[PDB]
Amino acid sequence: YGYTTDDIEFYWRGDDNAVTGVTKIELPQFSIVDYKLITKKVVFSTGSYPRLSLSFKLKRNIGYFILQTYMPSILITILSWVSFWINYDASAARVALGITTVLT
Amino acid sequence: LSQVSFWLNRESVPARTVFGVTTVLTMTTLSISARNSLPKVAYATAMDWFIAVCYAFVFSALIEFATVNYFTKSQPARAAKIDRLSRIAFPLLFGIFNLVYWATYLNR
Amino acid sequence: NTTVFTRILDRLLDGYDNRLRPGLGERVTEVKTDIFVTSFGPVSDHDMEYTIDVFFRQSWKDERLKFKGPMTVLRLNNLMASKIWTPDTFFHNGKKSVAHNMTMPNKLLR
Amino acid sequence: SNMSLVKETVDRLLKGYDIRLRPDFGGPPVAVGMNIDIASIDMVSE
Ligand SMILES: *[C@@H]1O[C@H](CO)[C@@H](O[C@@H]2O[C@H](CO)[C@@H](O[C@@H]3O[C@H](CO)[C@@H](O)[C@H](O)[C@@H]3O)[C@H](O)[C@H]2NC(C)=O)[C@H](O)[C@H]1NC(C)=O
Ligand SMILES: *[C@@H]1O[C@H](CO)[C@@H](O[C@@H]2O[C@H](CO)[C@@H](O[C@@H]3O[C@H](CO)[C@@H](O)[C@H](O)[C@@H]3O)[C@H](O)[C@H]2NC(C)=O)[C@H](O)[C@H]1NC(C)=O
Repeated sequence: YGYTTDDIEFYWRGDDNAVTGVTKIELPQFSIVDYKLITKKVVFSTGSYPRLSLSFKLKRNIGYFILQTYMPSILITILSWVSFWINYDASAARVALGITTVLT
Repeated sequence: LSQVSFWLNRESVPARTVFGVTTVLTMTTLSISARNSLPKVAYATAMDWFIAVCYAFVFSALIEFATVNYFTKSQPARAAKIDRLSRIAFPLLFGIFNLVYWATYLNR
Repeated sequence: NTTVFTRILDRLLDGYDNRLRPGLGERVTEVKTDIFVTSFGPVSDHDMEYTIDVFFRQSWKDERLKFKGPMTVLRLNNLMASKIWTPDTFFHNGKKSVAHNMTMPNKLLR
Repeated sequence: SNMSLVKETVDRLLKGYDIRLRPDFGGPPVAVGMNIDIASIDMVSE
């Protein structure tokens, strides 16, 4: 915060083994794909300050959503398709189908 | 409730269809309601297997009323045979499924 | 060296009263402010509030802190700012503002 | 004793120590090497 780049210098110690414990992180939804360590010198109206950046790349797992939100909609569409095997004389059955499906 | 539909009159189209469509809507809203309890894990729990098997049974009873209604007025003998069969097949397979499931998940 | 600079600082704070604004008798203090919005936070529509993360800069003229040494600007620590007079700027409509203390007090004094 | 020797050393170190001034206050910048040992990433809220 206070010290410009002519008063302090930030650098990762090891430059690749600086950040440890990333391959042991177990997230319930995401999954760490990659991490990077960067070294910059940002410029504000009060000077140029050093900066380090630790960056992750989280890829979201799709099992939970396939389980929760894709399958119910897919099966509701399959149910809606049933309205075609019923004879076209049935006026209540088919309507029931299409309307319950829409609302759901 | 989805298995009672088999024993309803074979001519009552409007009743058996409401049975099917509801039992499915109920299973869906209950598969989202029960799912609303657990965190967002990326695997399938045991309750989710039970719910999937029940959802299968329901959609088989539905598909079976649909088959009967598509075979009636053409071969009513085949329709009567499959109805008189499903009425027994379904209960026994759901009983043995419950037995296997509780036995395999209460022993661990 | 660092003893010349310790002596400069101790000469600055020797005989300083932080309860008196600079130029208490014959002057009106002129605080030149400035803001740098690092991130415009999410506008909460329910509470009719909004969050904003700023670099609030102020700059006045204190004649009791004149020195003469090798350096021109003393980029001091944020703990010197509590021994001098600093304007008590408050936000007329702020609800719950926080000043960050990670890892040290996020302040500056030149 | 060793304990008294260490205490004397520490008292000598912290005596005449100016916290307002960084190391090398009138010279080159100081080099601060960083390490991070990430224990956990708790929640990623959308
Ligand atoms: C995640 O997002 C960040 C933010 O964009 C990415 O950081 C970027 O990483 C690339 C490659 O590491 C940097 O490129 C570098 O540019 C400098 C410019 O001089 C050059 O010297 C280097 O050799 C390299 O080409 C880029 O600057 C950097 N962006 C910022 C804003 O720092 C990151 O790569 C993304 N991925 C991960 C896994 O974090
Ligand atoms: C924000 O961070 C700063 C620095 O990390 C904290 O300053 C520290 O505050 C504590 C207590 O307020 C100080 O300890 C005190 O020391 C005196 C001796 O001078 C002692 O008599 C007291 O009983 C107490 O132990 C500590 O010295 C001080 N450190 C610095 C570097 O200023 C501050 O408390 C933090 N504020 C919040 C709200 O977290």
